[PDB]
Amino acid sequence: QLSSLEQFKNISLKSKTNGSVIKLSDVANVEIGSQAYNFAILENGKPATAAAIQLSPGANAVKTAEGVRAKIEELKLNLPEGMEFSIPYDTAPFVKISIEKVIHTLLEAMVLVFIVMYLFLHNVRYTLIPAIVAPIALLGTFTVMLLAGFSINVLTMFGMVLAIGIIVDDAIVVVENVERIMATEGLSPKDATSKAMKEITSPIIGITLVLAAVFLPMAFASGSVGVIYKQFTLTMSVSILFSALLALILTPALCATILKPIDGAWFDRSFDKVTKKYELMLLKIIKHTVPMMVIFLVITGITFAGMKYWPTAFMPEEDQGWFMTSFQLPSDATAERTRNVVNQFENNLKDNPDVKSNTAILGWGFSGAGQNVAVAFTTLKDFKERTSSASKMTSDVNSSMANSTEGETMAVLPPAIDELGTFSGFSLRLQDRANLGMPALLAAQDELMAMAAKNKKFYMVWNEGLPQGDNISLKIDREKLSALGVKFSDVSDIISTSMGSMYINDFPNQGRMQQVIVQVEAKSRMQLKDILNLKVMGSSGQLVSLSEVVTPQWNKAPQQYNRYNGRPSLSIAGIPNFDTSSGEAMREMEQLIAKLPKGIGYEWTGISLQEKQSESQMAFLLGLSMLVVFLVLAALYESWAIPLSVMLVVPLGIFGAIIAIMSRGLMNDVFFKIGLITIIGLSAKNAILIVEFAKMLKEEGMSLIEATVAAAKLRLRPILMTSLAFTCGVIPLVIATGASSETQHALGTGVFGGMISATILAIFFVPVFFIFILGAV
Amino acid sequence: ATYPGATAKTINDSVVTLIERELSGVKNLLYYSATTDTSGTAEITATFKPGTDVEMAQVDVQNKIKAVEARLPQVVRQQGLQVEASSSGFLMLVGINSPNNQYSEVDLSDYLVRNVVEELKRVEGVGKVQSFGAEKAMRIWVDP
Amino acid sequence: KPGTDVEMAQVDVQNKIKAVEARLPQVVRQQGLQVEASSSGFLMLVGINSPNNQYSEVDLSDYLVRNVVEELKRVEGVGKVQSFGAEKAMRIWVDPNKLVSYGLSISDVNNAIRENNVEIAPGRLGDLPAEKGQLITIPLSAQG
Repeated sequence: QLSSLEQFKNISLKSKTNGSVIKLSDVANVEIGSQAYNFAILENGKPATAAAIQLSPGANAVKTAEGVRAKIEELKLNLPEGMEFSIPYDTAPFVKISIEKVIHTLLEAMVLVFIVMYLFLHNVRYTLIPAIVAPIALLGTFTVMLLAGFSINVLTMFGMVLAIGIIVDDAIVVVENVERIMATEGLSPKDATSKAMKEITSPIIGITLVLAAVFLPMAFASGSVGVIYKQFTLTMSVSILFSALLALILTPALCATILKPIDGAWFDRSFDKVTKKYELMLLKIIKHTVPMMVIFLVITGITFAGMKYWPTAFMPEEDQGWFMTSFQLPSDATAERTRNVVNQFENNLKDNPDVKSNTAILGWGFSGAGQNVAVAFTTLKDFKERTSSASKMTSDVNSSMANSTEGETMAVLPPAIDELGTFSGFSLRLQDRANLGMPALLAAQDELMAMAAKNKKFYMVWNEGLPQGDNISLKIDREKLSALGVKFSDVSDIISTSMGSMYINDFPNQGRMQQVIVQVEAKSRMQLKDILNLKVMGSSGQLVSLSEVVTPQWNKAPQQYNRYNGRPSLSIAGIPNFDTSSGEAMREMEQLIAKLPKGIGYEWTGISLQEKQSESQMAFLLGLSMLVVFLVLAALYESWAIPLSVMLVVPLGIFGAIIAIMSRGLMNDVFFKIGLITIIGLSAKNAILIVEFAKMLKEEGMSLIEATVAAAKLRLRPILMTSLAFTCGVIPLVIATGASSETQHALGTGVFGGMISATILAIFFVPVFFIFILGAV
Repeated sequence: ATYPGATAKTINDSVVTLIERELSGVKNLLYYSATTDTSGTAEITATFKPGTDVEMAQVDVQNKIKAVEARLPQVVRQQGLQVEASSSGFLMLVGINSPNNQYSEVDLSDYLVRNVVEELKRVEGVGKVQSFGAEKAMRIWVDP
Repeated sequence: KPGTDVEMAQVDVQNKIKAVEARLPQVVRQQGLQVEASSSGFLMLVGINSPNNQYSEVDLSDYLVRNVVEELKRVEGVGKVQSFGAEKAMRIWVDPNKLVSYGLSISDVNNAIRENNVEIAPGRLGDLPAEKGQLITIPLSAQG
C-alpha cells in the first residue's frame, strides 16, 4: 500500500494505443484534500471546523455539557501550536440559569409566605409551625419524584413554586384555629390544640381531598400537553397530600408541645375593625340576594366569553440568549454565493449589535443540505449586558437581509420545548391527498404563499425545504451510437465516471487508514460543455465527442422530496405576526388551506399538533375536574346543595384569571391552563372554609343567615391569611424579569388574578351562594 | 438511508416508499415524515406518542425495516440503514479555529475528525457527534 | 407461550438468528431473513375483477400491486398484505435453439441487457470543490 504522494504519483499506467508506460501524475493532479467538501464552518467570519453534539435520547443536558467541557479542557493540552478550541454555541448554560432562577423564585416564595404568616401571627413560633411543613412536604415530593421516575425540571419546579402557597394552607388553618382558641378561651396549648383538631379535622381533610382531586384529571390528558400537566400534577398533588399528612400528624404535636402561653402591633385593632366592616357589608349584601346572583350570572357570562374568545397559544417563547438564521439560496447557487450571503449577514451583525459569537455552517441546514443552504447560530452576548431582545434582534436581521443578498435568510428564535421543533412558531405540512402530483402540490404551495403575503396576522410564512430547480437530462441517441460504432457501456462509463467522484480503497496516512478518492478535476466538470467535450473511441478508430451522441434538455423538477404520513407533502413553516397568538395563526392557516385546490390536505406537526391537542381537550379537563370536585364535595358534606354553593365560586376565580391575562396581554397557553385548575382548587378551598363551618353552625341550631354570617366572620382570618400567603408567594412569578422570565410571567399572572378574585370576590359571594342554594331547597 | 450520488427522486421512489410501507402500524406511532435531499440521503423520522418507551419503539422500527431490507437497492443495503433514536437541535457545537493561520481549514477538520470527534463521542451523555468537516484523503483529480 | 410479550420474544428471535446470519449461503443473506410476528388466517381478501374483460388478469394484478397494495398496507391495523398477483415486468423469452444457432448463451443475452440498459449515476455539475469562479450548479442526469 502506498503512503505518500511520491508513491501515488509514480503509479504506472499502461498507455492504451501507443505503448508508453506513463505515471499517474501524467493524467491526474494527485493531492491530499478532504474526503468530501460538503460542509464548511465560519466561526466569527474566519474559516474553521466544528462538531455538533446531539444529546443522547433522554440524557441530561447539564451533565453532558459538563462532560464535554471537561473533555475539551483535557484535549486542549495536546493541541499543536496554532489550534484553539472553542464552544461558539452552548445551550446548557441556559438550562443551568433557568433551573437556578426557578429555585431562586421558589426560595423567594418561601420567604414571602413566611413573612405573611409572621405578619398574621406576630410570633416566630406560631409562624414556624406551618413554615416547617413546606420543606418536609417538598422533600417527600422529591422522594416520590425519584420513586416514580421523574426529574427536576422547570415544570416540576414551577409546580413546587405554585405549591408553596398551597402546601402551607392546612398548617395555616390549624395554627390559626389554635391561636384563635388560645386568644378567645385562654385554654392551655395542649387541650386547645385538641379542640381545634376536633373542630377542623374534617375541614382540613376536605380541603386536601379537593385540592388533590382537582389536579388528577389534567395528568390524564394525552400528548405533550399531558406530559406537561403530569409534572404539575405529581408535584402539587403529592405536595398537598404530604402537607395534609403533616397538618394532621406533625403540626398537632408542635402546637401541643411548643406553643407558649398567650402573653404579648396596630394590626390587631385595625384588622378587627376591618372584620366588623366586612361583616356589616356582608349583611348589606345578603340583603340584596337576587341582585348579587344577577351580578354573578353577569360575571359568569363575561368569564365564559373571555375563555372562549381570548387568543390561545401553547408555550411562551423565551429569549434563550441565541437564535438561528437559515439561508436558503435558490437552486443553481454555488458555495461561493452562499459564502457571500453568509459573509454579508456575518458582517451585518459583526460590530453593530452586541452578540457573543456568530457561527455559520455552510452546506448544512435543518430540512435539507446542499450548496445553497446554510445555517448560522448567532449567540447573543448575554442577558445582563443586553440592549435589544432576541425577538427585537431577529426582526432587525430579517429586515436587514431581505433586501440586500439574494436568498431567503430568516433569523428565527429557538423553540419553546427542546426537541419539538427547531424554531419558534407553527409548522404545517401541506399534503397531497388525491395524487395530484408534485407540480400541482407546488403550485398550491406557492398560491398559499401568495395568500399568506397579504395577511396581517402573518409575517413570513416561508417554505422550510429546498426549492424546485433546473436539471440537465441527457438523451442518448442509440442509433447514432450503432452507426458510429461505439459501445453504449463506454458512453455510460464515461458519463458516470466523469461526474461521480468515486472512492477506491484506503492507504496508511500517518498511522491511520484514509480513503483514496478519484474524481474528474474541478475545471473539467463545472459547465455543461465540459461534459459534452468528453470523447469516446468509435469504430473507425477516431474519437467522437459526447456532444454528437447526446442531447441535453432542461427540466424543472423539485430537488427535495418530502413525505408525511405516507403522502407527498411540503413543510410550510410560519411564525405568527406581532399581537397575534399561535392559536389564531393556526386557525387562520386552516381557513387559507380551505381556500386551496381540492385534494390538498394539511396537517399540523410538532408544536402545532401539540397545541391543537391542548385546545381540543381543555374543555374535558375542566369538565371532568369540576365534576370530580363536585362529587368529592357531595361525598364530604352529604348534600347536593353545598357542593353547588362551592362550585358557584369557580367562575369568579376564572374571572380574575381572565381579567389578569387580558390586562397583561398574555395568551391562553398551557401555563394559564395550569393556573386555571390551580385557581379552581384554591377557589374551592376558600369556599369550603366558609361552607363547612356554616353548615356546622346551622346543624347546631343557629339560623341559616346568622350561621352563614358568623362562619364567614370567623373564617375570614384563615381565608385571608392563606389567600395572601399564596398570592405573595406567587408574586415572585409575576414580577420576575431575568432570563426565562416569560414562562414565570405566563404561569403566575393567571393564578395571581384568580386568587385575587377568589378571595375578594369569594368572601362576599360564597355566603350569598350558600344562603340562596339552601333557601331554594 | 444513504444511496450515494442518486438524486432525490430515486431515493423517494426506490427507497423511502419501501420503508414507509412498513412504518405504518408500528406501536404508538404519532406521525411520520420522510425527507430526501440532493445529497443522496433520505431521513425517515417516525415520531411516536409522547412518553412511549423510545427503546422498544426503536426496536419496533428495526423489526419493520428488517422486512424491507432485502428489497432496497444493493448500494443502499451495503451502505447500511442507520436507525437511531434521534434529536432535532444540537446541544452544543464544539469547534477548532486557527487564529495564527498556521493550519488551513482542511487541517483543522482532519485533526478534529482524527483526534477529537472520537473522544467527544466517548463522553457519557453524547448521543451523536456530527462532524462538519471531513477527514483527510488522497484525492486524484484526473484530467479527462 | 400464550400471553408472552410478542415484541420482546420477536427481539429474542432476532438476536438468536443474528448469531446465524453469517453462515447462511450468500444468496440467503443478500435476500434477507424476514422475521415478523405473524398470523395464520387472512382477516379479509380484497380483490379486483374485470367484468367487461377490458383488462386481462395480468393488468389487474399489476394495478393491484402498483396502486392498491401499498395504500392497503398504509392502513392502520394491517400487518401484512400478500399480493396473489405479480407486478408487470419485461420478460425476455429466449429460444435456446436460436441462441445456439448464432453461437450465443443466455449469459450473453444477460450481458447484452445489462450493458445496453444501465443506470448511469447522475452526478452534479459544479459540485464541490468548485472552481474559484463558478455561479451556477445544475444537477446533471443521464439516460441509459
